[PDB]
Order: sequence, then C-alpha cells, then structure tokens
Amino acid sequence: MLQPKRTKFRKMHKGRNRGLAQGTDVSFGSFGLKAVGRGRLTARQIEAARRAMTRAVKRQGKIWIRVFPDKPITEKPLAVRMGKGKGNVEYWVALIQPGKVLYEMDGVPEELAREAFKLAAAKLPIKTTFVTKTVM
Amino acid sequence: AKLHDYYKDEVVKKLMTEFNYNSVMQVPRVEKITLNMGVGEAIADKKLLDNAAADLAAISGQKPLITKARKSVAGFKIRQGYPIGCKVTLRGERMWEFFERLITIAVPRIRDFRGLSAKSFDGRGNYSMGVREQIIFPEIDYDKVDRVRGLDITITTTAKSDEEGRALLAAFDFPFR
Amino acid sequence: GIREKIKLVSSAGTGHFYTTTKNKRTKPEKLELKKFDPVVRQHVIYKEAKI
Amino acid sequence: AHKKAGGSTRNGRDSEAKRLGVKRFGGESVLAGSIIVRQRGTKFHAGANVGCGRDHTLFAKADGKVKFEVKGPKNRKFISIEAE
RNA sequence: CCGACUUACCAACCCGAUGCAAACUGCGAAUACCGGAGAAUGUUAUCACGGGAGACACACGGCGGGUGCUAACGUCCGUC
RNA sequence: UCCUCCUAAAGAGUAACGGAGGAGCACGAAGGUUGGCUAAUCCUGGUCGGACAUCAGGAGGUUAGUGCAAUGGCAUAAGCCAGCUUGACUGCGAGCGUGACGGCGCGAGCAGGUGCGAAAGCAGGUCAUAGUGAUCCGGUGGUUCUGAAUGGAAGGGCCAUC
Ligand SMILES: [K+]
Ligand SMILES: [K+]
Ligand SMILES: [K+]
Ligand SMILES: [Mg+2]
Ligand SMILES: [Mg+2]
Ligand SMILES: [Mg+2]
Ligand SMILES: [Mg+2]
Ligand SMILES: [Mg+2]
Ligand SMILES: [Mg+2]
Ligand SMILES: [Mg+2]
Ligand SMILES: [Mg+2]
Ligand SMILES: [Mg+2]
Ligand SMILES: [Mg+2]
Ligand SMILES: [Mg+2]
Ligand SMILES: [Mg+2]
Ligand SMILES: [Mg+2]
Ligand SMILES: [Mg+2]
Repeated sequence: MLQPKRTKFRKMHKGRNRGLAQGTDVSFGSFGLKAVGRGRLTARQIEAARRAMTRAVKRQGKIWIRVFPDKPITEKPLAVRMGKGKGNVEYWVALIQPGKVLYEMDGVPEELAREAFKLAAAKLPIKTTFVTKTVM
Repeated sequence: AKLHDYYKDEVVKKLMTEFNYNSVMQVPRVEKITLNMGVGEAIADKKLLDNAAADLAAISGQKPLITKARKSVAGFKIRQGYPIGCKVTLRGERMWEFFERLITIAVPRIRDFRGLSAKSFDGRGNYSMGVREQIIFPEIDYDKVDRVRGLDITITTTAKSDEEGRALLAAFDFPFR
Repeated sequence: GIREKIKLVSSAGTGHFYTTTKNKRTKPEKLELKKFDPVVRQHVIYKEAKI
Repeated sequence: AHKKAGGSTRNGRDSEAKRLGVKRFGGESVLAGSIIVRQRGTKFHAGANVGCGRDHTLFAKADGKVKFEVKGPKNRKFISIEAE
C-alpha cells in the first residue's frame, strides 16, 4: 500500500483543496480515467480500484497510477477530549482536483478499457470520466 | 644538470621530428618530481615518522614536508591534523640530478628487475611508480636501517597524453619493461 | 563551569584593576597584559590576582 | 465507561520576535545615525554614506534621502543615502 | 586465485517524460504598509500636557487559518 | 526563563495542553591587524594501503566550512594559514530602533593613551541572533565627600568588584 518510504516531517496541516489539477492529459497510455469531482483519495481506495481493473484485463497490458498518497491524516482515539496535542497519524491521502488523470492504460482494446475503468470507478469516492490520448 | 643538456640537445629535437610539433614550446617538459612516504604508523610512534623523514632527506637531499591528515577517518583511527606521511618535491637542477641517479644507479638495484610497467600513466602524461624497499638508494646505509620502508615516485610532465609522455621518458632510456 | 573569575591588578601604585574569567585548569600560568590605567593615564602591565 | 486521560505535548516553546526589517523606505529623509535596516546577515549591503554595525544593522552616516539600488555582478541589493 | 553464464528479483548516479510540499524557491501578483506632491471636502476630524474615569468574562456573521471528523450554536488567532 | 523555524494572511506584531529543535557556554586565542590562500565529492596512476590515510593529475564549482540548534548571511570572504600584538582601552556621544515600565539594542564623531600597516586605514572582543536574575542585605579595594562640642575615628556616601 502506497506510502512515502520516509518523510521529512510526520504531521501536516489540513490545508485547503482549491484549484484545478495539473496533469490533465494522458501521457503514457492510450486511455485513462479522469477525475471530475474534488476530494481525497486514500491509499486503500487507490489500491482497491487498482485491483479491480487488473482483474478485468486479466493482467494484460500495462497500468500507470498517476496519483500518489503523500499527505498524512491524523485522528484521535475514541473517548478523548480536545487538546493535549495533535492526534496520531492514521492513513495517507492524495488531494484530487477536477481534471487530474488518475490512471492510464494501454495494450488492450478500448471496449475492454472502458469496462475495466468502469469497475475501478465504482471504488472511488469522486466522480470520474473516461478519456483518450489526443494528438497534440 | 647533465641530463638537462641531453634534453636540450637530443630529446627535444628527436621528439620534434617524431610528432612533428610546430613549436619547440610544444615539446613536453618535466615540471617536477615528487617523493611520498605514506608512513601511516606515525599514529603509533612519532620516532617512526622522524626516521622516515630522515630517509627521504638522505635520498632527496632536502628536508621533507610532513603531511597532515586532510580529514578524520575512523577506519584508520586518524584524527584531522595527525601526521600521516611526508613528501618532497624536486624542481630544477636537483630534480635532474635525482632523475639521473634514479635511472643510472637506483633502479638497477631493484630485485628481479625486468623493467618498469609502460602502462603506469594517469592518462595525462604523468608517470608514477612505487619502490618496495629503501635499499635501492646507496645513500641509505644498509648497516643502520631500522625498518623496511618504500616510497612513491611521481613524475609530472607537460605532456598532453600518455603516448607523448611515454615517448618523452623512453627518450631517456627510462627502463620500461 | 571551570571558567573562573579573576582580577588583573595594575602594576603601578594605583589600586585600579580589571576583572576577567580564566580557565584555571588548562592554563595555570598567570595572565599578564598591557592595559590602560586611567589613574596614571598610561598603558601599564597588569597581572593576575585573586578576585 | 471510564474517562481516559490524554497524553502531553513535547513542543511548546518559542522565542520573542525581534522586530527586524526595513525601518526607512525609499525617498524617506533621514538624519545621521538613523537606522535604516535591522538584519540577520547582510541581506542588504552598505552603499554610499551608509554604515554597517556589528550586527549588520545599516545606518545613515549622512543626512539625505534613502536610495535602494541593485549593483555589481552578484546583483546584490545596496542601500545608499543621497544628499538633499 | 583471478572469474564465466543466468535471473523466479532489487537496482544508486546520469538522461527523457509526470506529479506533490506549513517548516522547498533559479519565479511571483492583487491588496496592505512607509514616504512625497496636488485639488476638493471634513464643526481640528491630528498631536502634547493636565483633571475624572470605566473596562481587562465578550457573542455571532463574512473572509484568511491552526485544532477537531474542512463535526459542533466547539475551540484558538488575524481583519471587517 | 531565554534562542531559531513554521502557524503568521509578501511592513511590524499576532493565540492554542499547535508542529519541530536548542541554551543555562567556550576562547589571551577561537580577539586586533598585515600578508597569503580557496571547498565537498568522484574518476584515473602509484610501496605496505584495504570501500576509506599520504602523493600526482583531472572533473566539479561551494553541493564544503562557520567552537555548539535553526534561520539569514559569507569569495572583497565572515572559511583556511602565518608574523607582530592586547582596542576583550578610559571618559563621552549627534542620532535612532524596541518595550506599559524597569529596561534592552545600534552608532558616526570628540579627548587621552595604544596595536598592526609603507600608507590610505582598521581595532571600544568573537558571521549575527541563546549562554541568564531587579531591589534589599552584607563583604573586599580605592577616594580631593560627610564626620552629632572640638581634633580624630567608627558608621555612611561616591567609584570598582563579589
Ligand atoms: K485624559
Ligand atoms: K511570520
Ligand atoms: K592572527
Ligand atoms: Mg453517562
Ligand atoms: Mg522568532
Ligand atoms: Mg483578567
Ligand atoms: Mg468565562
Ligand atoms: Mg480575557
Ligand atoms: Mg476573541
Ligand atoms: Mg463559539
Ligand atoms: Mg475553525
Ligand atoms: Mg510579517
Ligand atoms: Mg500582512
Ligand atoms: Mg586578509
Ligand atoms: Mg548556511
Ligand atoms: Mg557564533
Ligand atoms: Mg566630632
């Protein structure tokens, strides 16, 4: 499951998720799944969607995961009050903005690529759309 | 110096005809000769560094510069500023005199001497060679040596490449293998 | 720390003195310096003494 | 259930803010001795009629107007005073 | 001794392409702030000194944020 | 209690049992000045010598160094080396910065007397920012002050310091 092998700091501010994505274009495969909504992808969600599409293509072709979950999310345990310092790190997320290409694929028919991405999108919280590599 | 005149009157002119250099200034020249003893055991007994320094003095005829550790290395238990070796750099007349002694009397005394390796060049016409034991130099009295110790010779030249550097040395009958 | 206070007393007949800190262990020999003495208005030798 | 004790933070320290930065801006008239910049290191350099203190404070050595300028090969920022 | 083949694997540096950063910057606004000149408007709206205070439990709403679960009619800051 | 960074919204300031690290010193040289010098790392060739010691050359160009955290600085170097020294001086100080205040900080220039330099000049500690504690009380030295009738003295003041 995706995590940075090491990080300079352990905990991070919440921040905000304004703006539109860089990486709007298919760059390695011929087909891809593009984010249309906005939100967080957790490492678990990314992995679940990955497993879904590879099963659909029976491991044929190649798959690129374009997003990486590098942001640590903390939570406090149950029955604890406010204060007493920042909670412990629980899981890692990637911040998604509209337009980001999440996955790419090639080496399979388009009519199979659509089916594979349909199965994967069902695992992701954000809405997504199928896109193809343009000339230029 | 004797070999210096041999350079001026023969080596330079034959090299000119060999490589077809356009200017006499283009012909390679010997710039310096440097002797190094990496004593090392000066980490134990400083008299060893002194005794090694006396040997370079006798061989070279000038007081050696003792060389300090560039940086600490735990792999050898050396701290920075510890004496590790000593060097002598020879230039001008005393360079040619040593160079003459080395060829004419010193290297003949090497055990099982078959000639020096012709490939011991750094890639830019500087030749470097080790000697295993000090006794090749008659200035060291065999009856009085404390310990075996070798040294490195390095010859620095204005040559641009090993082919030019090798030609320069061979012109002195520098005994390549 | 081992850095300990001392005073330097004017070698002139004046009472004037400076105070300073000295590492007693590593430098056991007495500190001695020329310094201005404003009572005689001259540079004069000063010598270490007990605070 | 039982109310459960929290832990403790290991952080919790900071130093007093030092009020660094530019104290007189371009075109501003100053008297001799006036401090122009409080710095850490020479983020600005002393130009004409400007001094540099032991803590790299730049100060006016003449009356005039403050001029900021970029000079030299390193494109370093110099402060100077122009006589009025 | 030196060492050859091969890989069900991993593979730094360098090179080409693609992303992320409160504690990264070879870039870099809008605003805000400091100084100067000018017109109009404003019951001197400014500053100094002196007499009398009260207050030092704040609340919500917008915008920028830390904490929390981008939970709270939660909590702690900035500005209106 | 003190220092450095973020939070902190491109002037200053800005809270939380918010996120991260340090100090409670060292140095008569690690200070002053004059003269000189320039790093890490890696690749080649060399006695013992090895992944790593000293030596020569090349690439590289500050990725090193800074007495100790972090930030900002530093080639004119503030980094490294050597000679001579005690300015780690005494009395002051135009004018500013920062604090509610007590306070803290920067500083050209005057007077005296010094050190380095041929000289111009530089020096009132250390690349800067932490290394600290009011008043009372008491001790030590000095002094052109005071001295309970008078001459002293005690005690007090003033100056240096504990
Ligand atoms: K009033
Ligand atoms: K800030
Ligand atoms: K010196
Ligand atoms: Mg109950
Ligand atoms: Mg601060
Ligand atoms: Mg109150
Ligand atoms: Mg209340
Ligand atoms: Mg209150
Ligand atoms: Mg409030
Ligand atoms: Mg509330
Ligand atoms: Mg909030
Ligand atoms: Mg600010
Ligand atoms: Mg602002
Ligand atoms: Mg110099
Ligand atoms: Mg730095
Ligand atoms: Mg320092
Ligand atoms: Mg009396």
